[PDB]
Amino acid sequence: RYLQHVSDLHQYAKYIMAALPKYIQGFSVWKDELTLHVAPSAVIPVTTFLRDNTSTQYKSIIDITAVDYPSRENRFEVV
Amino acid sequence: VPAHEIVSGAPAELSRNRVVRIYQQAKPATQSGEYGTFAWRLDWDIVDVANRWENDLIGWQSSGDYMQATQMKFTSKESAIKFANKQGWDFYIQEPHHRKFRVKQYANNFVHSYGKLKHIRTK
Amino acid sequence: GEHALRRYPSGEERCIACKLCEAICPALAITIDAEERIDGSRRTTKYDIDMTKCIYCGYCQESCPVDAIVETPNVEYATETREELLYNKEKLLANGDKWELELQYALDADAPYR
Amino acid sequence: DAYDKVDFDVPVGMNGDCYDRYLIRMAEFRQSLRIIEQCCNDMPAGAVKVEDFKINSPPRNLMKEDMEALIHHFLLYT
Amino acid sequence: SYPTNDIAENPYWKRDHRRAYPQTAFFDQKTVTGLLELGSEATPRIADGEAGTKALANIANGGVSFTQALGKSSKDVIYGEVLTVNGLPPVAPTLAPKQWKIIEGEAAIYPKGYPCRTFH
Amino acid sequence: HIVSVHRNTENNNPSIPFEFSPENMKRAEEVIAKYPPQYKKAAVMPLLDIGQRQLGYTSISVMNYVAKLLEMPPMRVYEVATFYTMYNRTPMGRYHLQICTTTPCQLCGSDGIMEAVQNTLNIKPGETTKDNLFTLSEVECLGACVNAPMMAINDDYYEDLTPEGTVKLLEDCKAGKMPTPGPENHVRRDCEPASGQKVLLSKEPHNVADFLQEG
Amino acid sequence: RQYGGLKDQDRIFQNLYDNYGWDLASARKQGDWYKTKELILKGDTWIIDEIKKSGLRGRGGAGFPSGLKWSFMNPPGWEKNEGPRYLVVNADEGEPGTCKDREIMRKDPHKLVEGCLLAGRAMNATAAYIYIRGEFYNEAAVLQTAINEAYAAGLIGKDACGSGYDFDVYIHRGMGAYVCGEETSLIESLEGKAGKPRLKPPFPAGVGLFGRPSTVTNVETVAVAPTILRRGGDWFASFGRERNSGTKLFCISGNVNEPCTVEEEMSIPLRELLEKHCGGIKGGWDNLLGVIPGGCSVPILPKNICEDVLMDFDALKDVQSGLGTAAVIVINKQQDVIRAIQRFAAFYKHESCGQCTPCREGTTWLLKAMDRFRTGQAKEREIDMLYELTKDIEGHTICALGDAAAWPIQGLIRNFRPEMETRMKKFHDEVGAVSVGGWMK
Amino acid sequence: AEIELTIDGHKVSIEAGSALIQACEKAGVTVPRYCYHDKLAIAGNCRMCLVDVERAPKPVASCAYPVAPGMVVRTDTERVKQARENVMEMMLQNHPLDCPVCDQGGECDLQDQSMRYGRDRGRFTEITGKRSTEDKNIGPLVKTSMNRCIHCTRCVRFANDIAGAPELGSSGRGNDMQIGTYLEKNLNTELSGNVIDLCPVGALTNKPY
Ligand SMILES: Cc1cc2nc3c(=O)[nH]c(=O)nc-3n(C[C@H](O)[C@H](O)[C@H](O)COP(=O)(O)O)c2cc1C
Ligand code: SF4
Ligand code: SF4
Ligand code: SF4
Ligand code: SF4
Ligand code: SF4
Ligand code: FES
Ligand code: FES
Repeated sequence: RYLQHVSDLHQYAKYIMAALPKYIQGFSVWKDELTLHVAPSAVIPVTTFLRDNTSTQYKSIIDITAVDYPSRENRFEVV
Repeated sequence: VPAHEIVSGAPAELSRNRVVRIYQQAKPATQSGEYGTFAWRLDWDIVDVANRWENDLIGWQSSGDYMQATQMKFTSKESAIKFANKQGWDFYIQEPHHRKFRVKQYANNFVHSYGKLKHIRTK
Repeated sequence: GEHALRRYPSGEERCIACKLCEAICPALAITIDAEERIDGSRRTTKYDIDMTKCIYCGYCQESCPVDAIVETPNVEYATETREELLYNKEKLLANGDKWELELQYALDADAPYR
Repeated sequence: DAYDKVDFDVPVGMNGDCYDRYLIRMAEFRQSLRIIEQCCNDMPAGAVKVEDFKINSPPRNLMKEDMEALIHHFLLYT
Repeated sequence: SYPTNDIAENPYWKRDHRRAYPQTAFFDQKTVTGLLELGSEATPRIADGEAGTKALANIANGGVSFTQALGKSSKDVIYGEVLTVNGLPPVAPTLAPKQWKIIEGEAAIYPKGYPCRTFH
Repeated sequence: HIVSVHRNTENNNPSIPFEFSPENMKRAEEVIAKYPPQYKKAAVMPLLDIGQRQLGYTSISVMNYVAKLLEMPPMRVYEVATFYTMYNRTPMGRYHLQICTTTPCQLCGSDGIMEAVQNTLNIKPGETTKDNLFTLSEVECLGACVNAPMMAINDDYYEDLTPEGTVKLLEDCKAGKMPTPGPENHVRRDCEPASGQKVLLSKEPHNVADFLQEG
Repeated sequence: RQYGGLKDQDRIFQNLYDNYGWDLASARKQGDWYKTKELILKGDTWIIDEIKKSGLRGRGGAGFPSGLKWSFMNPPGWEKNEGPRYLVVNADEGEPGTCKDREIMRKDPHKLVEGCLLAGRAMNATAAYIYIRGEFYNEAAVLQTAINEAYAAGLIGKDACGSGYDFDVYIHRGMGAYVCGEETSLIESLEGKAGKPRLKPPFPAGVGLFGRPSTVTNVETVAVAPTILRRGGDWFASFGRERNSGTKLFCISGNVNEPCTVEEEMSIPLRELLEKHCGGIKGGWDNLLGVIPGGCSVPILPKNICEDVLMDFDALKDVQSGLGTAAVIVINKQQDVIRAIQRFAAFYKHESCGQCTPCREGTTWLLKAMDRFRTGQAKEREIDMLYELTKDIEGHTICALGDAAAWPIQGLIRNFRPEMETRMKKFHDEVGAVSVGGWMK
Repeated sequence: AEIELTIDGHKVSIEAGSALIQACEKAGVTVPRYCYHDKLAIAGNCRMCLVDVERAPKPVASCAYPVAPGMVVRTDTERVKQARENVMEMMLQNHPLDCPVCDQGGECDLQDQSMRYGRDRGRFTEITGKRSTEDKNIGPLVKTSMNRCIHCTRCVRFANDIAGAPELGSSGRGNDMQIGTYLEKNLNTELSGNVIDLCPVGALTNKPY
């Protein structure tokens, strides 16, 4: 099950990148967790697509935060 | 270089009094591992009067310096130096000292000495 | 409840200056000064718990290999100054003196589950 | 955490008011009493900590007698 | 229990799970073009093992684009590995799917008249 | 067992002197000449042997003095005569009992041999006799495995022993002037079967000169 | 092709029994030093190509083809080293079971001296040192007189046999260390250090003794060398199997009726050997519990296997065992195997040099385990724990002494598990039950 | 003058004739060790850096196996992980329970390395127990507790090779091997408090404090 399911999550996210190539830079999965790697001027359209599509309707912000790595030129990453 | 010492909320004295130091941590001479010798440590040189002093009741090591236990880890020297002069600090980059490559053979442990032996291995 | 430094039978301090209870404490209450005598054995010149900042996790009991510090089940020790609340070595050896038989009983009854 | 292996209903109200949040709480008392009874009856025998000792502590029985468990104890705590 | 601390046959590395940890499958903009054009280790589209690496390396250098990779993609590619086999977008996937009962009769925890239902 | 740390009480000092006997000094020069003129340190093994011949044991004085002779630091002699069984660094008596206890001696009764010996004396297998005459030592395989129970006085292996016949040889050595010829109690010459010679039953050799390869 | 029972005209050693005399002149009558000039005046290539045809394996215990071994001596640029190079005779044989270092060299030393010369010619070897076990003082008094006879006859020395070739033989006596029987511990002992082994990829043929190229041969594989050069090589190859060729002296000791040292063919049946020259086992063929081919460093063959087994390298390697030195130690049915292997473990604890941590720590560990298992102070699990500790020691050592310490334990666990179980059930009846590590309850 | 080979799938180029542990250090592959040091001679005592090498029957010691071309080196073979657990387990059987009182608490090489490769459990529970090997005086600068020694020869390799004080040594065979002078004599060299940061365990440490 779980091997099949993580292989399914990979394919879903490949679809999400192919549907919006202008905004999504990357995606990474690590153990049934999906991270979408997005530019800062690219926040609002991707979040409308995540709220609004019927395949992709997330509807509910849980928690957001930043994390600093001072060793990068763009310091904070907002998740 | 944008001067970010006025936006980070740090006081002025932390930018115009104290010197800071870039260094890579050296390999420990005690144990033979090398894991902590890849990241670049940003650490503050101590101040004269406010480092540490003994308490009178028990003997607690009370301090007045507040950056005494802060360190940072960076990936590269360039990221560390861009962060150091972006916050407006006075650094000192300490360059690392590696080991020299020298070819070793186990067959070095015995060769035919033609003159004086001048040495006796033990193994 | 309040701390105590135990002793051996035939009278011996049992804290071997091994420094584990200081390294584990999630609030940094322990402060130990360690010195070695001519005999080769190890003890503590200065043992110290700040009880304004001890938080009662019992990790210090769990870490000491020789079972030298424990948690006596006393709670009725409320004081009137903070300088009374800084426990040095002498106060905790006195607490290990007074609470001993109930302490040993509790550790012996606890000892299968540890 | 073996909430999978234990039978459990969930209460969900109709109106969004404050009475229904009260009413769902009143139901969750009963659901949790049900879980406590099933956990008492379906309790097995086993180890309670994880099997290895590079992430949690050795028992103080054999922390002493073994050399390696002494080593592991000291490194998990320092 | 005893099978964890037997004295005969316990190498630590067989019961070892901290080191056999998965890695984050990070995917660039460019390695997805590689997935669309080179193919896959399941379905490769590459012969000529010497000229394979040469066809790989321009994509690895930034030869073709991703919108170009989508325009050059066949309908079999798009309905096999981008979309589902029926031409549908994939559903946001869930690990253990949860199908709901509604308990209604005397086994309910509130009778009719109270607004709380007791789903399962 | 091996015990390696040296105690410095009495009769084992760097201060007590030692010199070669002139016959021993001539033999020492002869043995140093066997090796290349560089590696004269290689003559550390059979020369503390010479020290074991002149003095009854290998003192610290003989090892210091052979270290002085061969241009060596003394620890390089110290390691060599510590690593070896046969340099007995403790004083013994005159006759060194070397009774073999390895399984080919054991499957044919070296237990009874050792029991007869240490019932005749009263000492332990690391103990010497208070008369300073005999010194027990249980020892491993001396190479006489077919002569299935055996032992060794200082250089001469004595073999094929019976526990009744052994205590005879023990009092023979105790009385002074009675050694055996070197072999056992005359049951065979060196290694033949005990019934007799099954094979090589020819009075004369056959030469290899008629049996040649020709090229 | 019934292997065994060769003729009196076949035996390479004739002086095994004190009949023909070990004298120089008596060795002339035996056939020694007969055509030495012609063999030395012929090149090394012909001697090495002759010893390759016979299939002379190594008689030290390793079992290596000696022609290949002597061909590592000459890389095609062997000349430009331009110093002294030589050969080492491993006349140390202190192995439990064997008696053959004494039986070459208190019986016929002149075959050894000419074997040294006739092999060092093939090795382009300027000298030779012979390493005698220092227990043998009597033998060291014999061999030096034989070498002085060969010096006085002018056969060896500055001008060996009028061939323009110099060759020096010296005697080195090793004061009692069985780890020095290993070839590189032998090298370090002849160098004058403590006799510990060194590691493999500085091969002794490449850089060996005194930093000069030198290899190490057993006293037998060099004492057979002059006769096999005088006889035909294809005559030597007519015995044993195809790969296992020729003869070998056999020391049969232990609890036989008549312990003896014979010399016979390889690839022979064990039972025929024991009937022909021991007179049978003391109590009949019913009275075997096990047999050990070779020294102590070989696993035990049990009763049903040792009926139809051949005495070469192949038919013992196939039953997971070694030919060793072909010492044959049988074990009484009325006597303990656990005693016979506890003694081997204590032997290896006394005789380990102590260099690498698994061998030095391990035979101490195995001796504690066997002293526990002999009284029976164990649980049923701990003997396969001991098997795991054998695999812990086995493949991870400098020399093969840790390899040698692995093997008898493996023979015990594979062949005598119910005997150990029986002793442990006896201990469980006599006194109380026992925890792990021998602790009681 | 250089040699290309493969370690752990990485390819690496090192000067000819070097040791394999230097190629593993160059490629970034972490290989455990106890008796190897960058400034000392090579010995194969400690038996830790055993490594899987194609065209080799046994795992070879990577500190003294010289570099040859076309070399395929694997370090994550299950035989290698078994080998490291085995050797560590052998090391830890009469090493004494001294970590509460040892000097090298958080700096012990043997202790950090019994986590990354060591076995979880220890079977040494024999009655007759540990070896003792009671210690000996050296000088007023080097505290000596030889029970904790693991016989890595590194102290005596140093005092022979570079310090030039050949007094140290290894006297014994098998279990009764000791390290050090056994005259009870004083280790003098002008750089002598240097053997204590060299010993990987806490056998030779600071005496003055
Ligand atoms: C611990 C150990 C002890 C050995 N003892 C002997 C011995 O006593 N006599 C011998 O001939 N070979 C002995 N060997 C085998 C030697 O290494 C042998 O000389 C070499 O491997 C092969 O020499 P060869 O070609 O003459 O057979 C021993 C090997 C080891 C590992
Ligand atoms: S109980 Fe907790 S906070 Fe208190 S001394 Fe112990 S570890 Fe520290
Ligand atoms: S109480 Fe325990 S941890 Fe603290 S110093 Fe004493 S022995 Fe160490
Ligand atoms: S196998 Fe044992 S005796 Fe041999 S070198 Fe290794 S540690 Fe020493
Ligand atoms: S040196 Fe040994 S005893 Fe001391 S702390 Fe380290 S592992 Fe423990
Ligand atoms: S004294 Fe220290 S450095 Fe020397 S071998 Fe022993 S443990 Fe290693
Ligand atoms: S077995 Fe006892 S001497 Fe050979
Ligand atoms: S470090 Fe390579 S084995 Fe000792």
